[PDB]
Amino acid sequence: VQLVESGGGLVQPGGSLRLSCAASGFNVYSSSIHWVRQAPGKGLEWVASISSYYGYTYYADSVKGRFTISADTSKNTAYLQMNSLRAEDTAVYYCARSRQFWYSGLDYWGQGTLVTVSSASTKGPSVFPLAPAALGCLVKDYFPEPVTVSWNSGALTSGVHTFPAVLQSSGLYSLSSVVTVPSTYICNVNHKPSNTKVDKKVEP
Amino acid sequence: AGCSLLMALVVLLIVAGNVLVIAAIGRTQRLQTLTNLFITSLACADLVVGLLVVPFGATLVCRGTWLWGSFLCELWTSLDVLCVTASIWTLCVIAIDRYLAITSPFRYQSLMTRARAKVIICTVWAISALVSFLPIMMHWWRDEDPQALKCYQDPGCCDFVTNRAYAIASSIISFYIPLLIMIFVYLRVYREAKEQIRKIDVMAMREHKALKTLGIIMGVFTLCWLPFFLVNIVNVFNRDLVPKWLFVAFNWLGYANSAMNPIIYCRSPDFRKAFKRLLAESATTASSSLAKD
Amino acid sequence: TRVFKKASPNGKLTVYLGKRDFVDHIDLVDPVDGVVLVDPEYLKERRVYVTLTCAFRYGREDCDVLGLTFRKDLFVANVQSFPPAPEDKKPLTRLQERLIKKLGEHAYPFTFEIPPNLPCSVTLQPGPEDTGKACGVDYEVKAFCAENLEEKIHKRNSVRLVIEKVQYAPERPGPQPTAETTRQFLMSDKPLHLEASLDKEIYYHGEPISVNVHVTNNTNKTVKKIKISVRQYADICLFNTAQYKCPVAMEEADDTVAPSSTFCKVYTLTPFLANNREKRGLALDGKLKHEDTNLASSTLLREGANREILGIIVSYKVKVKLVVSSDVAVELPFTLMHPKPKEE
Amino acid sequence: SDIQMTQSPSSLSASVGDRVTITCRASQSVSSAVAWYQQKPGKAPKLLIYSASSLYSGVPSRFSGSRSGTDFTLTISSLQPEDFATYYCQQYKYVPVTFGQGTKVEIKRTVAAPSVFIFPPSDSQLKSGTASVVCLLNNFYPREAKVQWKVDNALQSGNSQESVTEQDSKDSTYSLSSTLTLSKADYEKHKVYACEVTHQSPVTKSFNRGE
Ligand SMILES: COc1ccc(C[C@@H](C)NC[C@H](O)c2ccc(O)c(NC=O)c2)cc1
Repeated sequence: VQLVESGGGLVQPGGSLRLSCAASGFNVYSSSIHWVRQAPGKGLEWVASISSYYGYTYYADSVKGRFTISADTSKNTAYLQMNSLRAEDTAVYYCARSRQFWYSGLDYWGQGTLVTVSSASTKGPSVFPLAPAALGCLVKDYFPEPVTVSWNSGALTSGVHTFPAVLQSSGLYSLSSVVTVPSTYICNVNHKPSNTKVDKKVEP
Repeated sequence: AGCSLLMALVVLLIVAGNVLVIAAIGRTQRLQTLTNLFITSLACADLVVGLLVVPFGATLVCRGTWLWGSFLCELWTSLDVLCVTASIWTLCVIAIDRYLAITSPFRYQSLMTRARAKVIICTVWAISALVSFLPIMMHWWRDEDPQALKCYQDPGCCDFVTNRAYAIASSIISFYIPLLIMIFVYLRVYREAKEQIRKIDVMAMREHKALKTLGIIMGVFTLCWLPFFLVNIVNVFNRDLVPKWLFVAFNWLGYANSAMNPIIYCRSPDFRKAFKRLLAESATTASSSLAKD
Repeated sequence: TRVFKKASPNGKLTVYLGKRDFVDHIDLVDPVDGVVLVDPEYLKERRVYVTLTCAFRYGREDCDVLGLTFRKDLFVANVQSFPPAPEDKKPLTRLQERLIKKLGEHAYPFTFEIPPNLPCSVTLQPGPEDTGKACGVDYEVKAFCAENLEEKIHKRNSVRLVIEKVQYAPERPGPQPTAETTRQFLMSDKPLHLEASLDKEIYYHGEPISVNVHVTNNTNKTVKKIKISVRQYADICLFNTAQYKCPVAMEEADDTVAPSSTFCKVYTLTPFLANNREKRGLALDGKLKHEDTNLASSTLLREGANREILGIIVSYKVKVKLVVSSDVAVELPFTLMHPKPKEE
Repeated sequence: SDIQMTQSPSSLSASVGDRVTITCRASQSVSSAVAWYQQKPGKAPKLLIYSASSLYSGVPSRFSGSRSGTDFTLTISSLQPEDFATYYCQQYKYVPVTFGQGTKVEIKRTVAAPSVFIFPPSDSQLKSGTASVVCLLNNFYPREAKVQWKVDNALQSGNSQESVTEQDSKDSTYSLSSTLTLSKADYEKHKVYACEVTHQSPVTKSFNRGE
């Protein structure tokens, strides 16, 4: 009744990873465990499935070979060993279940585990003010992209529009946080991976 | 008189039938069944006969002496007993398979495996070699009779002479024991087949065809091989009493079984279609939309 | 809704069967209702004949060296599809009536009533090296064209749309399986109680089975291992009643019970096919070639009826046996099948 | 081969208490085995309908599935504020199962003029060596708003990143940011940078490098 996945972290191209998925309320034999990845700003893409009742390991045409799906019956856990990683595999992998008797969609879905795949290493959130009836703060050259921009330590929450991180050709994320005001506007950028808190004052 | 044409006829028959059966079982994946591999060893055993045994045998008969080679005489003889013993045991094995299938079909599925059947024919070839090759290597089959010793000493002479002990041992282990197993297995199959037909009872025609099929495959085997081993039993007791020309005539009648086995044991429609092809459907289940109520 | 319409090789006959799987209620089996769309101009002399034959294939060969057919029709019914016969007229169901409306007068309906106490769609698992049609009971509505029934059924005009008579689990739960076997050794002269039991009798395919093995060994002898085997018994009564056993799940725990001591362990097992595919002769559920075949569903036989029934009748029983320095054994039966799909 | 599922519309606009319809056509003659899922931003997908005609237990009854051969359809009689999410269609009949492209559903409101703005690179960006100009489109609907760059009154079609913000629940309006990154040398070559917005006549705002 509950699927929890883990093991998704930053990995460089050509590395190795082991994504685990623990089940609770249903066994792995009565229901096949499926893995579906959804890239940021893209639709779902089936990765691979495991049918313990039949021992069938299905993989996608483009994903076959590099991926290896398995399932531990004693621990009712599923494993998706990943090798020869590529930049295209950057997506929010989801671990769902399918009724073995018989296949009826994917009833339960996991919360998801963001597994980013890029050669760029960790970097700091380089902030740059933006002023001319509105001000903004542009964060650039940072990976991954959990950045959270707050105006005046979250005091100015009106008119704020935090845009989503966009992947650049170099592999580093960037996003802009803009607030609207006709007419002293601190901008706090917090990056957890690098443990940095850049504070800048945006002015003309 | 000429022996080339009379011998060539049977030679072309065996080689042609066996090559056709082997090609049909190999090229066609549908024919590569479990019961077919048993006939593949029979056809393989019958092919070696028409290729090495029949040609050398025909020459020795009409020429009057064996001039191919001294050691080749024993080698050809040992290979002859090997193929015959293998062919007889193969006919008995497939008969047991049909019995295990007709009587206990559900047990036959798990008992008779493709890998197991391969081991069965391997053991058949093993026991046949132990009865044919092993005595030849040790010359246990060579008789101590004066005429027998003279023939063995003479490289040209290659007549098949065996002692009472080996002659009986070979006759009981090669033909009679499989014969008793074959006739008994087929009798039980015929009885069980009638019971199945009675329980089920186009229906009577197929039953008569199956009953007739069983009879022809058993009569051809008996009429061909029984005379050879029948006169051999008397030859063992009295070698000089029995004639040599008759022993050869009955031996050729036994080879006729291996010659007719390809066309007699592959009369099924699956094999006939493959033969016609060498000598030359199910529509997928779709679906339609029904107007909702 | 949708209707499965398999056509003949020539294409003249197309049988519109609303469903390829028919629920099997032991009280009243559902009817195999459909309509056959044929061209009135074609086969002006012949008559379209449909037959629902429950062919039990005991051999994996359509024909052999002897020529004997290795398939027995346990239940064969022949109804005249076209021209409609007054005696064979049946009340058209909602499915048949809708199909005739869409197809038109060219289509003629046909209905069947599978008698109860018959074998379900079960297929004997053919080994990986096996080559041929899978054995077991299989239902098929062969729609052919012939002036009479005894005439040779040409495959070009036949329509072999194989179906499956599946039996799901009952709405009411069964009684808690309980069985106790006490063995008294001559030398020991003391009882050895084995009060193993199951949590429930109806288990869904792939669902784990919890066997509460409660051993009370008072004899001087001690048990070396505890072996729980989910033995599948196929009661095949085609020609001679025979119970073929096949272990689908074995658990050999190295649990020792000292003398004059009690034991209690809930062993969790799961009958699955991934490991049993190597097993030869195993009875699997009868499904289509496209659909995956799972373990054969337990056939719910009619209470107070004939014990012997032609075809495959699979029955699952966990054999909790304890090996001693002879061995004790007790069989706890349970029904393994899928539940009735909820519809709304 | 792979049976790609073409789902439409790519972006459907609707209002609360309205009827919507999402179509999904299969490349091949897929059977009724076509599920429909609901994917909310951030949260995990949710199986709305299974078998294309049977609603999953625990989902609202407003959802409905109807098959018309190969063009499967998911219809919502009255969509609530919670029903504003992406929809996907997968064909679990043949493996490998292929999901849909997605159909983002957002709140429909009256068309409003876009608030276009331009912000050049601060002195810090110029010193870093990688300067970048940005154009902001605030309070505009629908999201289909095209932006064109003009470094020297010439259309640019390279090294430009576009970011769209999720429809805010306050005003149900979208926000767009187009960032053009250039080198310190090429940046000085161009004098006036302008952003042309085309969204429901086009407006062009320019700002010279030297103030
Ligand atoms: C006297 O003139 C001759 C000369 C040669 C032969 C051929 C013989 C080798 N074929 C033997 C046959 O191939 C065979 C088959 C199976 C057997 O067990 C035995 N052995 C009999 O003791 C023999 C026959 C008669």
